Amino acid sequence: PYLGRIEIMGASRRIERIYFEISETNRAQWEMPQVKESKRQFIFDVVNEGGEAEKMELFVSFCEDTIFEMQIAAQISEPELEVQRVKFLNYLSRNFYTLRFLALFLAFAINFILLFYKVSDSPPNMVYYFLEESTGYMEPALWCLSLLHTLVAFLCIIGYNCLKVPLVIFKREKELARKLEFDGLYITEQPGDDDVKGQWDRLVLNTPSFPSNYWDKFVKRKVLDKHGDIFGRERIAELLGMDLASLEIDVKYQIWKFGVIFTDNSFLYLGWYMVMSLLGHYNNFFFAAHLLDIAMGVKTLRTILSSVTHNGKQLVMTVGLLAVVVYLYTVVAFNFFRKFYNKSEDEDEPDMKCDDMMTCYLFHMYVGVRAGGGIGDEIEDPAGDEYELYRVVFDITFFFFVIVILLAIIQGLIIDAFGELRDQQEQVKEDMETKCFICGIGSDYFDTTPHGFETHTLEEHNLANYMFFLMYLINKDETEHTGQESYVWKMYQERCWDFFPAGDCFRKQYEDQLS
Amino acid sequence: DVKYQIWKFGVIFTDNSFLYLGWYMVMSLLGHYNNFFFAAHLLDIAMGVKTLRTILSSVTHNGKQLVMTVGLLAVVVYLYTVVAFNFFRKFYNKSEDEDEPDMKCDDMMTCYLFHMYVGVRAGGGIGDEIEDPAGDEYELYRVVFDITFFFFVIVILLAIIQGLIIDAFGELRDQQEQVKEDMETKCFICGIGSDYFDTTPHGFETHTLEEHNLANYMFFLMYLINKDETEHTGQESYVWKMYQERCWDFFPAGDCFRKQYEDQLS
Ligand SMILES: Nc1ncnc2c1ncn2[C@@H]1O[C@H](CO)[C@@H](O)[C@H]1O
Ligand SMILES: Nc1ncnc2c1ncn2[C@@H]1O[C@H](CO)[C@@H](O)[C@H]1O
Ligand SMILES: [Zn+2]
Ligand SMILES: [Zn+2]
Repeated sequence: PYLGRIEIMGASRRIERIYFEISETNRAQWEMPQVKESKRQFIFDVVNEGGEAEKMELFVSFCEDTIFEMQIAAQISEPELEVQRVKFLNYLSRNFYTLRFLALFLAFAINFILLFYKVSDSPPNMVYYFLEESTGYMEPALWCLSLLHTLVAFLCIIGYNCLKVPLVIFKREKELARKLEFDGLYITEQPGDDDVKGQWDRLVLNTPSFPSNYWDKFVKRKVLDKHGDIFGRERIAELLGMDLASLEIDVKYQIWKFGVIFTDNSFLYLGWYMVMSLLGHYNNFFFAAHLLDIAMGVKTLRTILSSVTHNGKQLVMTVGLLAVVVYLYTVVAFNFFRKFYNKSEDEDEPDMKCDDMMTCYLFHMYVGVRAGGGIGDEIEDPAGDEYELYRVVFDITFFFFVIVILLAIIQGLIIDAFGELRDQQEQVKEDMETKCFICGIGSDYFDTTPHGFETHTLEEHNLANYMFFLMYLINKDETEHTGQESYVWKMYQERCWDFFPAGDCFRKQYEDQLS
Repeated sequence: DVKYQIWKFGVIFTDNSFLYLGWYMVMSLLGHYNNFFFAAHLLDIAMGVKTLRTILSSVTHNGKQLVMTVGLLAVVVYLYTVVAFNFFRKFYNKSEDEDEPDMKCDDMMTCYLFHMYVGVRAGGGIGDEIEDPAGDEYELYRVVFDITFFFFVIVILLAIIQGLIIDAFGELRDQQEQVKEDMETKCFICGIGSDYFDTTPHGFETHTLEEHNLANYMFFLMYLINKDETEHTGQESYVWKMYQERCWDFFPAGDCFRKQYEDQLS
């Protein structure tokens, strides 16, 4: 329950089993459903597209992100005016997803009332919009619901800022520190105005409080020691905003943080939500744009629309192909069959739909695509005409290429997206259940012993146990570290992932003595 | 035992098949009141014919996604209704009589019902059913409205349903083939693959029919249940005990008689 267990490739060039103590709070925060969902998403992504060379780097990054998430959750967990502010922000953070679902319900309730609007020239000749319902309570209900929806949108923004922004800032700072130390981006290379992220990150380097969310507070000293001899100690000190003379015994940071926040896509979406809610008080019918939130709210809707978005580039490109083909048909029509495009019953006033090239193209794109049999359903009958056979071929080819083939292509793209997503899911699951995540040894070897693979994955090579050991190392003092702990802590500090057992394990090393 | 009878009857009335048969009888009784109530017994073909049950399994495999995308269609049509009721109300006059106009979008709920009714069922969308926008100030806006309605609702939102049905067909086929492949490539009891047993000709067939037959295991289980505990022999009493404490460690897993005595047998 609390006894941890991992295996590492120790300094003795042999697999060594390490025992550590896990805490109940960390176990609960790891068993939390949101952390479980994040774990599932990470596993799916890495198994699907993450390569084997960078797999464990991605795993360690995910472990660090999870550790920071559980730290934030522990901070916000609830056991003068500053106490009120801290308590209120913690309440919004713990109930952020409840408020987001609450806002969705208020969007449906408002839009249901909006179905009772009526328009009339006379007041209840600029027209008048009013609610037509006999009960007499739905207008005050709509007013109260609109005010409540705006309030809930504001609370959702505040809760997001309190809850999810710290993780984004932490990830940005971690990536920047890694680039400074192990890459020398600004020290040696520097971006070329193509990396707007790097250009914006230039600001925070000189700030005294560059590492705030990231744990490593010694990053500036480490990069200074690593790059001083090569790039000038004085130059490095100037770039990093620190003075050497102080060691003989933040508006800029706020600007950079707010730039990252306003670049964040989820924050931009919530800001758009709030803006549209505010426009709702100007025109209640602007609350209909909050029904689009169902796609981002419902996981079922998100998965269903993933079929459309999987091949969206091909869908728009084949729409362009359809436009080109219809333009070619328009060229042929405007050059040869102009007489058949008279859409006027009145004989005195003809309405020629193909006497202008753009008019004919618009007519085609409008009616021919939406017609069941093509443009021949909408244009004049060619019976008993000189160009009867040519026009028949024209209509038949239009129907076959545009109505049949060019829409079967779209439907097949959607169906292929469905099938490909299903196959990706099944492939990820099969690989996960047939091969060990850490060492990569197949279940065939471990299955010689009954329940051998299950025991090995739950106990010997548990990725949860590896994350727990990582955070145990991070929490524990460097001086208090024991031998193996300091060894693996060092290889974590230089980002060397050779301590993870790959291709072998305790059983594969000591099978002769164990059995 | 009145309490036992009450509990038994509660379980019976909770049983789904018993509830279905009770509904069948109730509708048959209502048939004598109105013979046309006997039409509800034609729905029994789905539960009777295995072919029909398998065919309707394609619809029911993704039924949650089908109803959820129907709700998505409703939301999208509601958005189109909002846009129509706000901007293109003049095009929704469905009256040939000039003296009496029949405005289908002068009321919001009427316009939504009109959309849900005719626009979805129309071949080209709502533009097939509403007034022609030629020679109008909002001609291009209304053309974009109709084209987007046709593409999103008629094309994409029905291709989604058809693709869901087809994917259900394919997934059921793949599940069947996967189950069959696993069953014929691995032993049910011990889990050892057929590659080991196939060294001997017909080795896997002999092993599955004779050594590790699940039918034989069931027969032994019922033989133990029938036989007296006193009459049980040594191994029989041993396995009977581990059955009594629900311990399934007596089933051979990962090894068998051949894997144990291959050196002496061959
Ligand atoms: N190294 C691993 N650690 C944890 N689970 C693993 C590992 N390798 C495979 N799995 C699979 O992941 C699931 C539990 O996380 C199980 O299906 C298990 O077989
Ligand atoms: N342990 C088993 N007992 C019976 N049939 C098995 C077993 N393992 C696999 N099978 C397969 O089941 C079918 C017969 O029940 C055959 O295809 C056979 O190969
Ligand atoms: Zn392993
Ligand atoms: Zn067997």
